[PDB]
Amino acid sequence: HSEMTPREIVSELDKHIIGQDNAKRSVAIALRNRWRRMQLNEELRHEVTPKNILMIGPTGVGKTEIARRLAKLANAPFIKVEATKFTEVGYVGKEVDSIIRDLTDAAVKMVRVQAIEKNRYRAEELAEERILDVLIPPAKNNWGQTEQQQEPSAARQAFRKKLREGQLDDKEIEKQKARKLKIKDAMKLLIEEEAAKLVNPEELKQDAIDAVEQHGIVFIDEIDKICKRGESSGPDVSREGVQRDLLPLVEGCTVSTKHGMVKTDHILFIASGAFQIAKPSDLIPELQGRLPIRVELQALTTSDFERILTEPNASITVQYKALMATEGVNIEFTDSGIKRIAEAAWQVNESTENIGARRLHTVLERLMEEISYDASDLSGQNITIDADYVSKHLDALVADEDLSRFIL
Amino acid sequence: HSEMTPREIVSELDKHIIGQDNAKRSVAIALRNRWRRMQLNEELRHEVTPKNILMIGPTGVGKTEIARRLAKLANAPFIKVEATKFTEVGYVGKEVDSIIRDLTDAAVKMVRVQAIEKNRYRAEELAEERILDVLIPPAKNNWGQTEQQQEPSAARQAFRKKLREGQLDDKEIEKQKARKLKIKDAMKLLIEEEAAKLVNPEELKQDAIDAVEQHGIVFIDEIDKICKRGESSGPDVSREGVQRDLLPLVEGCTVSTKHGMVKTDHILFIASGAFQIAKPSDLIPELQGRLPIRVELQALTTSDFERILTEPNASITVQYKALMATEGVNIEFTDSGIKRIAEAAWQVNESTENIGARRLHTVLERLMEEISYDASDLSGQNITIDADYVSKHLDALVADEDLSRFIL
Amino acid sequence: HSEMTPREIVSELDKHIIGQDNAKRSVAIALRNRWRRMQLNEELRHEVTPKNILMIGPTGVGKTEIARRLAKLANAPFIKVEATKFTEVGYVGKEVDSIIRDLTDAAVKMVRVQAIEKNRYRAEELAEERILDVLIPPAKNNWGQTEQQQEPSAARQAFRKKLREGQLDDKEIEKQKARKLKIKDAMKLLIEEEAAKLVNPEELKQDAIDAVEQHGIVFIDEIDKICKRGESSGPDVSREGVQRDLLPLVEGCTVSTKHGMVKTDHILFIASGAFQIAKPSDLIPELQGRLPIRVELQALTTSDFERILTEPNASITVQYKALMATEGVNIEFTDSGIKRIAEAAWQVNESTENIGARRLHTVLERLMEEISYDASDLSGQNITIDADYVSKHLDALVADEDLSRFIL
Amino acid sequence: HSEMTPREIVSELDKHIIGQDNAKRSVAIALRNRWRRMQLNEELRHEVTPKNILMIGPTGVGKTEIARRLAKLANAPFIKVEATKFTEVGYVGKEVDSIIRDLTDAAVKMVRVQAIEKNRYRAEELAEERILDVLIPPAKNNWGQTEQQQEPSAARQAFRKKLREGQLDDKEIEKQKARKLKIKDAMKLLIEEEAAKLVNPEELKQDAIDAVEQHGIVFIDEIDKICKRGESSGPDVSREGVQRDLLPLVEGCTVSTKHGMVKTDHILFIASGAFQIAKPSDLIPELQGRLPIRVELQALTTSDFERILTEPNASITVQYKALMATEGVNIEFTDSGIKRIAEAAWQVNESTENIGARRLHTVLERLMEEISYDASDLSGQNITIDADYVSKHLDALVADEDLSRFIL
Ligand SMILES: Nc1ncnc2c1ncn2[C@@H]1O[C@H](COP(=O)(O)OP(=O)(O)O)[C@@H](O)[C@H]1O
Ligand SMILES: Nc1ncnc2c1ncn2[C@@H]1O[C@H](COP(=O)(O)OP(=O)(O)O)[C@@H](O)[C@H]1O
Ligand SMILES: Nc1ncnc2c1ncn2[C@@H]1O[C@H](COP(=O)(O)OP(=O)(O)O)[C@@H](O)[C@H]1O
Ligand SMILES: Nc1ncnc2c1ncn2[C@@H]1O[C@H](COP(=O)(O)OP(=O)(O)O)[C@@H](O)[C@H]1O
Repeated sequence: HSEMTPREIVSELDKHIIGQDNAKRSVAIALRNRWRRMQLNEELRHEVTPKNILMIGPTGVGKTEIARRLAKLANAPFIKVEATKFTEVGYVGKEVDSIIRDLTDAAVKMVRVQAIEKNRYRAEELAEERILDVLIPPAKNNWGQTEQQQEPSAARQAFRKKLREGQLDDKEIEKQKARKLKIKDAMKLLIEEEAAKLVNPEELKQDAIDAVEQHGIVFIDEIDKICKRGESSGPDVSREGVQRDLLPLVEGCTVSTKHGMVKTDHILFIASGAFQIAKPSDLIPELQGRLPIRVELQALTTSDFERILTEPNASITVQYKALMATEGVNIEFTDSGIKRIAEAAWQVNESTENIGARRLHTVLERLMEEISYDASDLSGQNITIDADYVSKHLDALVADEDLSRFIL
Repeated sequence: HSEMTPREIVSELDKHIIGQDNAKRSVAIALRNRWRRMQLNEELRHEVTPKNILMIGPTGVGKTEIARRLAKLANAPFIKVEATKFTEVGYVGKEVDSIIRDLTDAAVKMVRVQAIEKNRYRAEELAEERILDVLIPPAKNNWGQTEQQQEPSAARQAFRKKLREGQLDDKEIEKQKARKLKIKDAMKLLIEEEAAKLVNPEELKQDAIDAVEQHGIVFIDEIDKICKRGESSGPDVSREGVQRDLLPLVEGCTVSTKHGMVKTDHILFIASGAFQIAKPSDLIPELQGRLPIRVELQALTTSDFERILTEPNASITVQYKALMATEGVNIEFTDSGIKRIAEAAWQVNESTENIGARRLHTVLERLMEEISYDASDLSGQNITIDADYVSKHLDALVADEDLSRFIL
Repeated sequence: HSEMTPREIVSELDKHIIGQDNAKRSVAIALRNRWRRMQLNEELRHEVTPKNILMIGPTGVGKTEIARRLAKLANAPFIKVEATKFTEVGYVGKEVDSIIRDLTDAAVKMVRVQAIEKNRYRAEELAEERILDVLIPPAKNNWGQTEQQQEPSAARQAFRKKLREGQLDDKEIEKQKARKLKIKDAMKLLIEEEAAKLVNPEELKQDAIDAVEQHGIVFIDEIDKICKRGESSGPDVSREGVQRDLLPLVEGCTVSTKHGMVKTDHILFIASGAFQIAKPSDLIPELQGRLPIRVELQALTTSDFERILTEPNASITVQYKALMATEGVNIEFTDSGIKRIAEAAWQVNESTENIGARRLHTVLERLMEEISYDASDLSGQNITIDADYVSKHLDALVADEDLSRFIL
Repeated sequence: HSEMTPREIVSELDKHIIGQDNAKRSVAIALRNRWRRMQLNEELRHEVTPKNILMIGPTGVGKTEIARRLAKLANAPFIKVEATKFTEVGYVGKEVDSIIRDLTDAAVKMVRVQAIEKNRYRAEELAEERILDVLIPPAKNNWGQTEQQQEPSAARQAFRKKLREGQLDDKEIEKQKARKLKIKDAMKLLIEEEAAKLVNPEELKQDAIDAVEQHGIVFIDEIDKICKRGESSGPDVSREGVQRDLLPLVEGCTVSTKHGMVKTDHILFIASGAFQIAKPSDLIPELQGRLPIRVELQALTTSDFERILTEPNASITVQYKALMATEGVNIEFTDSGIKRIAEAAWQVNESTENIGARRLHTVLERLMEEISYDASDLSGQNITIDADYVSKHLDALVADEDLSRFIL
């Protein structure tokens, strides 16, 4: 669908993810190819399959984010499954077909929500006619003048303009209704009925299928945790089993959904792994063939952290300012206050367990717990978060390691 | 169905698979036999059963491809199951019947889509009459001169000629419809509207059964993974269990599908293995019997790699050219460039893990990563991928083994 | 149902199975008894139960064949279950009731198919009247003369005789139809409608029950693999469990089928075993009581092989000739060519793993792979398969043992 | 239900079981108590519960037979479950509730078949009037002399007398029917047609519940196999688990059947064991309590064997005679022949494994194998099975032990 050049995609991604340009390019080329395919002929459209990608990189450095934003960019159905979820199917577990079912169910909860959008205007623009037709019961046989109807568009208008706020005035209208419920309510009930009658139920569910088959995006997390390891053998078979199980989905097959028969031949797969224990070459051969694209994502630096704190759109820092404004408080971070927040996050990560960027959210939240509570009682003020404030609210905690494993 | 001779079958198969002539003939004898059977009497038709085949060879050399093109060439329902998918059902898992079920759900998701092809002219011919009737509401009871309702085909033929792209003119027509609408919709609402009339149920779903029973092709990958190996015993009975479970399917039985009652007695089975650990004679007696045909496939050579790169119809190289064309970019591969692409693929396979022709897809794909991204900013150019280009892009990757286990 | 003397049964069996006369007599007496019972009085009909048989013999020597032919002789529902299938039910597995369910489902796919037989004549003899009544629309009020109707049996006949081949002529007829579909098609659609309206749906499914309860034949393969062994203990319980589980089915009980409540009191059971590890006396006592008949089947000799190759009806040799004729090739086996084919089969069996008669199919197929392919391009010829041809196509393979474990 | 005294019950039971008088009385006291209860007041009817019995004895001596004839003699629903059938549900398997379900599905497959007996005269009396009405279409509104529609019973009584075998005369009658047909069908189509009218649902299915609740008899074989043995502990809790699971059933509870809601509080339970390993006191306390009656059965003696051979009603010997008669063959057993048949049966049991009276069925059956096959070619003869015959046929088999473990 999208007509964005790979370069235009990366640009749009740059709005939510810092660095990891290579991984961006990789994900952009994949999208661009879905367009490139439709430009081909009958034959070549069956042959060319998705160029599935395998992202290799440490925890919390942007792999899922790149995927989510990529799908959210192409308004595509997106599902994220943790590969290891199926390790236990050997004894009893979710079937691997479920991935495509759940892909569909959210691809439905999606096409259905984005239906309430177009049917939220005309859904209540023809919903007024209802309430109005009982405030100015139309003439006995309107007079075809295409303007003789828009006549009250005098009397009529008056009720429309007075129905722009001052309503709540009890009435009665019409399985239609025929009841005598408030206008604030008639209006409400109406939102539904008129909206629904405007929604083609069959093409609705048939469209979710169209989505999954055409723009589906499955992100298999930690696929490296289902590769063979020199620790034992019993598990390896099941681990490997999950690979064989996943095989048809990425090779091309048909799964049964309670909304219809979906084909996976064109879903795009983004596999993810840390690959510290196993190596991509440890995936079964059939799978390595289906993951032609390989890209590494680098670990984040403190400079990366600083930027992630303020640069993205709706970055967590911006979000805080937004939320505090709701309370009437003007929050402001100084360059050093931010340099220092990032600094703390890197410290707990090096000091304890490295959880990537995720660490900024916990540090940031611990730092604002004070303001967050007081906010309301602090309305109309200009609170500034600088190096001092930061250092005064994190240092002690950050320095105390055992406490860090609990509180940050 | 097809009246093709084996020789013509192999020929047709040569358009997609390089080498593996013996497997080609094996699989071709199989198809021609289905024909040979229908040319027989009552008794002999029950007696004669498919000559199931056992393909023996290393990964990615054309086993599945051969079987997939065979299926495609006989418009036959095809399913590919991984044998170990059931080694776990001793603890829970998919029952082997699922195979015939899926081969049915896809033997349906097939007859259905191929009913949209046959009925794609009905809604845009003897059904586009919907808009034209609300455009020029036919005479009060047409007269009748077998050219009288073709007379207009002046006033009429004008609305049809003008209906070659000019729409978005809202009208209305007719649970038929009635509802007022446009044409980018009254027309499309008609696309499906008039179509579900010709396609019925007890024939569409009745025929799927007919297909599976008569032309079904099951490909059982890794059959060798469920033979007995001399390392333990507990897992062996599980393995042999899958063999016993599969027994009813290839010996002749009845399975229950939510579309009817399928009879497997004439499904063609192509089993597949590598047989490095086990040997076909490790299969249970009853299975070896039902697997009369044995054929080996050779490993691929660098020459086969060169040939696979360009000879097949819609070869990866050809597809690539096509895709870049979408960007207004003329890509070109010189004989030496291809010679080196194959060379690299062979190197990595020999130095790391051998994954057959699969390796070509990842090598080729990495080689092009750059052009694929810049394609949009190169429109109107003639990029040549020669030996130089190939070397500058793949040398360093292939040279570094650990790197290859990740990036190639 | 059948009125054949035990001796007449064995005779009819002799048409498909070589030797194993004792096992024949055993299976014949069992059938004959079902008749003998119905000749008894009210009381004695409940008392006399089936005389279940336990066939003891090496692999592939005719045990299943005798059973299949016995059932196919009495047009009885026949099911073959592998006893070990239920060993895993301990952890999760097919219930043993399934045996009687599946018995029923195929006893249905049976009574339903044999319904299309009687309703294939009158199904299309009253289906013509349909197509004809629109080619010679009957008089306005036919004139009751029982011959005044068979009048056109002038005009009328002409269309009938011209409807013996030259049809395909578009028409229209009548949820009836009322559509305007081709006669080649009207005719087709008609085959269904008229046929169906001719089938009593209730007595249909109620008859399958009647079949299973009255002529059911369950062949439990490898029951010896669920007897106790001096290898362990844990399994023995489950192994033995399967015996307790099977117990009610052969002792007399009621199972629930999705087509109705079926009673097993009169199904005939034929258990099968090799009994190399266990002995029949190792079955639990309750079971040994229900298997009053014991018969051994001898291993096959080369003389047995030679005869099995040409003597049965629709023997594999005959089948080949049949299939090759389809191609216009006259195939002929000389007495020595056959003596030699059998000789090879015995050799691979002694040399490698002995799979009984099954070995003839693989040898025979390997031997004809050449002709089978060329057939078409060999039309109109008289190909003879003698000792030379045979020896030239098998010797090398047979002599190479390791190759035999793969290719033969 | 039955008003039989214990003494009369035992008497009636003596017609099928040799010896085991104590078990007879135990089981007889049980039946008479059900009667005794209904002769009581409100309170005492809830309080008084079945006196469940625990039968103790070696295989095949009459435990089940006794319990089966008891059930049969009180036209009571009967089910026989093998206790270990649930020792595996700790990993999966049938829940103990299935017992009451099955005892219901058979308490149905019983009331249904016994509704075809009561209604087998209705379709061939007040329903055979269907054919006679199309034979002599009754007067335009019968007059009315309570002998006027009996007047014909001349023209009428002629069609009824002639309808004593003379049919195949096609007519038609009346979703009633209408469709033209024959009589080997209009008549039979009437058999069921008029019958489903008298039998209703909410009484037939309502009564099954009534039966089970009031007269249900559960026979739990091998109860001793789920007691605690001193070899391990893991399997013991599983065993004791089945005991706890069975507890609700014999203590009083409600189970859910797809036919209604069954109450077990008055189901009679007959548990069964051998008790060589465990002793009844190994059963859990709550179960011993609910198993108030304890009775032992003795092992059978050669004399019991002779007696079992001929005394019971429809004894195997009698059945045999009957079956051979079907062939026009008069079979005869002399006192010494029988003495030797029993002797042989005892020998094998003593020399190999003891399987009680069961052994008689297999010995007797082998002894007759020859006559059974040649029966048809011996019509009109008097074959005597004397001591000589017996010896010539069984001596060699019994003498060879290994042979007996297979053939006897
Ligand atoms: N490169 C990045 N740019 C912006 N935010 C990032 C980046 N890396 C991680 N994050 C933040 O950290 C969280 C970590 O999850 P995610 O980004 O999915 O990566 P991973 O899949 O490797 O754990 C995300 O919610 C995201 O907001
Ligand atoms: N002989 C061949 N000719 C053409 N393509 C081949 C050949 N062998 C392998 N391939 C390519 O490699 C992939 C490997 O899969 P496949 O051919 O099914 O073999 P395998 O069943 O051994 O995995 C396929 O996508 C196919 O396009
Ligand atoms: N005695 C025989 N006569 C004819 N064909 C036989 C005989 N024994 C085996 N066969 C052939 O070999 C195959 C072996 O299977 P089967 O006959 O079921 O015996 P088993 O159950 O012992 O394996 C059958 O399909 C049959 O065609
Ligand atoms: N005392 C007996 N009287 C008559 N028949 C008996 C007797 N004991 C055993 N049998 C026969 O042997 C078989 C053994 O089963 P059963 O009598 O139920 O005992 P068990 O419950 O110990 O197995 C039955 O078919 C029955 O006909």
